[PDB]
Amino acid sequence: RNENFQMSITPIKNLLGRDAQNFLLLGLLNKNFKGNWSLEDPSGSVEIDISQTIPTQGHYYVPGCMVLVEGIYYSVGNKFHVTSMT
Amino acid sequence: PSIYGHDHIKKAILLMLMGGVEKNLENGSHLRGDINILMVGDPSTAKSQLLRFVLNTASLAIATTGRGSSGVGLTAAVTTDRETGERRLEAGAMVLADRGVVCIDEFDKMTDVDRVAIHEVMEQQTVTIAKAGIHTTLNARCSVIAAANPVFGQYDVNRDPHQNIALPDSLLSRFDLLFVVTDDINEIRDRSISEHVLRTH
DNA sequence: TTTTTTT
DNA sequence: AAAAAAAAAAAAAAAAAAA
Ligand SMILES: Nc1ncnc2c1ncn2[C@@H]1O[C@H](COP(=O)(O)OP(=O)(O)OP(=O)(O)O)[C@@H](O)[C@H]1O
Ligand SMILES: [Mg+2]
Repeated sequence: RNENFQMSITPIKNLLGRDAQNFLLLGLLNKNFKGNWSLEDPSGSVEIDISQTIPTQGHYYVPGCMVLVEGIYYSVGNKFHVTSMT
Repeated sequence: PSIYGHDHIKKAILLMLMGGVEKNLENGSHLRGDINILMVGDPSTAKSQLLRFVLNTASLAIATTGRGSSGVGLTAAVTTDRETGERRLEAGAMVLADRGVVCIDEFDKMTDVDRVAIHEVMEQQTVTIAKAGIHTTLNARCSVIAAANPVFGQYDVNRDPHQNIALPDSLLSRFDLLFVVTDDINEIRDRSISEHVLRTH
């Protein structure tokens, strides 16, 4: 319902067939069984790359919080390289 | 346009539909003039669909199936006309398609006997009938397009190409162009073909 | 010995 | 008063052959 959003997000499961393309998505943030950072959606789940993340200050980024993630998918592994988060 | 990939196959079909000229010499007899192409590949890779498209696109074409045909009934038949009470030759399947194209499906699933007849019509493009007091040579200058399955369920890329095919080399060397199609499993191609198919439906 | 294929 | 039949297609049982 936000004014700015009329770009559109993409469900997680629709990220299998593309790579080297920027996207936008949101969902639960938690730790997978293995112990890595993952985002969960009713469609599915992916992994998170954090090594070069610049978050929006003023928020308590906590597991269990809805977050908006902008990044680049990479099919070589399964890492959604994040560059911004709010 | 509804078939994804296989660009070189489309080019081969285009070149085959309008093949080269015939050559006849007062001393050199005759030289074959058109092109023949064979398809062997793993199941469900859109060979029959392309063959059906070739059926619809070409001017004159006849459809045959390996299991649904008999070699003797494919070239000529000895039947008696009702009004005259005289037995006269009845034109066979591929004779009707002279100068046209004949498409065969399940080619390797045909009875071996019929195969020898094919070799004859691939040798000098002429079939001879000598039976029941009739001796006649019939002209048949048609081109053949066909598709066949490998001996196993799927093509084995590590084996001898002759090991994967059930047809003898005697008639396989006759065919000008042989194509091998295999559905390599790549997620990018999977997504692309999925988009195309969903666009079609 | 058994199943296959040809007559 | 008589066209009647060679050429095909399809269904078996026996024997022999290959694994
Ligand atoms: N590149 C393709 N573009 C569109 N459809 C395709 C493509 N590849 C396969 N298909 C689809 O795959 C299906 C396979 O159908 P079809 O029986 O004609 O294939 P085939 O490879 O000729 O198989 P077979 O050897 O069993 O006859 C079709 O429904 C066809 O639409
Ligand atoms: Mg097919």
